[PDB]
Amino acid sequence: ATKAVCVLKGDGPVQGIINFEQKESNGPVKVWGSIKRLTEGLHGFHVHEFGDNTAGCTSAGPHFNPLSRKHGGPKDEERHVGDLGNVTADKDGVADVSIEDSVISLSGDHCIIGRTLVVHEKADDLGKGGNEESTKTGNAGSRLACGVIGIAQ
Amino acid sequence: ATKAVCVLKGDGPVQGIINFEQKESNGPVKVWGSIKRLTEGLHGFHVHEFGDNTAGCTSAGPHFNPLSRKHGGPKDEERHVGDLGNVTADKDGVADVSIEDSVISLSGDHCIIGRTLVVHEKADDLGKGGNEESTKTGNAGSRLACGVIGIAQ
Ligand SMILES: [Cu+2]
Ligand SMILES: [Cu+2]
Ligand SMILES: [Zn+2]
Ligand SMILES: [Zn+2]
Repeated sequence: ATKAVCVLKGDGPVQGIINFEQKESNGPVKVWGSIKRLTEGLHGFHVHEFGDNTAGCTSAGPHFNPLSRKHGGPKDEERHVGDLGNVTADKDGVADVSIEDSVISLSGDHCIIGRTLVVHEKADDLGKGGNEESTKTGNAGSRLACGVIGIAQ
Repeated sequence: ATKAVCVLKGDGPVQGIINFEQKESNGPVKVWGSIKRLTEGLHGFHVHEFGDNTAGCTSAGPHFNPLSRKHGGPKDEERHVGDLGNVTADKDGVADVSIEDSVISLSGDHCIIGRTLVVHEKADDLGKGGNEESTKTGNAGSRLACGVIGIAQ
């Protein structure tokens, strides 16, 4: 079993802690935790390629996309490995994260350790937006908070 | 060449950016960077096991030691994988780091990606201090700043 943890922080008030657990196998990864001070509504949630936070969340690069596909939702056939969809913040700005994904991994190739998890400004349209940007970023907007995914015990 | 980067920050003014570069899977890793706001003198510099900073540098765990070896310096046969010795801060409190290590790696089992790089308050005795702590931590003291090592371009 492998565990990973990520502490999200940004230029503003958004902060949170997301845990990852991949039961003793190369099976699905369970992602869970919470993010606070988020505006009410949907927020794009993705794993970006670089675990470089030298210029904040901007240096994290594009979505992790080892297979060079187009952006999509988590349950779509075509998506970037790092496409985790949207998390939802309530009227209090708290987003409860509970995701189970079988595309990301905590080990080998589709490995997200040492990469950046980011929560966005707007909702991810899951590639259905009908414009150029939709198939790249899902039109999720700016990066509110991010963190480098590290190994945990 | 594989690259990684680490942004060091702590509950203090100590901060720095360290770059890692490894040409081949087997081969030395060059670590280059600089940290500032340090007190002039020697300061412990090690890779700790967990990339967990939920509780600051406190949650990074002990030195990365997959081989169950005792604490030492970079040139010692007997050393933890994460033992990078001392970093020297000058009168202005700036510590330039230019290390080449053959035990740490950005690939494989000794992989430091996703773990925490930490700069200590005191000098690291390189495990020659003659007491339990020396063979454990090198008596380097507090963790002033730290960061999770992530993938870079
Ligand atoms: Cu994103
Ligand atoms: Cu240490
Ligand atoms: Zn995407
Ligand atoms: Zn050590």
